[PDB]
Amino acid sequence: PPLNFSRASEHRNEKGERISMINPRVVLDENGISHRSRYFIMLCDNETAIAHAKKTSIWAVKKDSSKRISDAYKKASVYFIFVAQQTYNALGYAQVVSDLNSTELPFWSDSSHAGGVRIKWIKTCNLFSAEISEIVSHMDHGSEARDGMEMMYDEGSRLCTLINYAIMKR
Repeated sequence: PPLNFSRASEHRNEKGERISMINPRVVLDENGISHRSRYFIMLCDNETAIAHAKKTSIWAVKKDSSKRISDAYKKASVYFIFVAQQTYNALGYAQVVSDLNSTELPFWSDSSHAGGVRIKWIKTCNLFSAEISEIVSHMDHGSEARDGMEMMYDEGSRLCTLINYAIMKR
């Protein structure tokens, strides 16, 4: 059954703090973000990039989102969720396990990237899920996700769950 995101900001605890629709024990800020686990989308339009990232566990972070990702990495556990740009196929998800390093940039990066990070793959795949595609398509206030943007806690948690389920559905 798909997760319904309607009325998300009305999920509140006794103190008036926003809480997750998936696990009410998780307290969120008014952007729907958790202080403890944070999620960013990577929209991949380059088959070479994802192939090398799945081989070497190195990713290139874009300049337009590097500052927010680096700040989050110092304060929280940070996860990247990888989605193919042209199909919204899920490609996997990983935890970021090093901060941005301009000297670790992979060969497939370009001048739009600020530095490379090491990641630890949790799941890898290449599968289409309708609900995944819907979450990505509405991630930016009903318009499509921007590459590198931070998503809400419930979007990140649900996407990981959907990837796990899609992999077992094989």
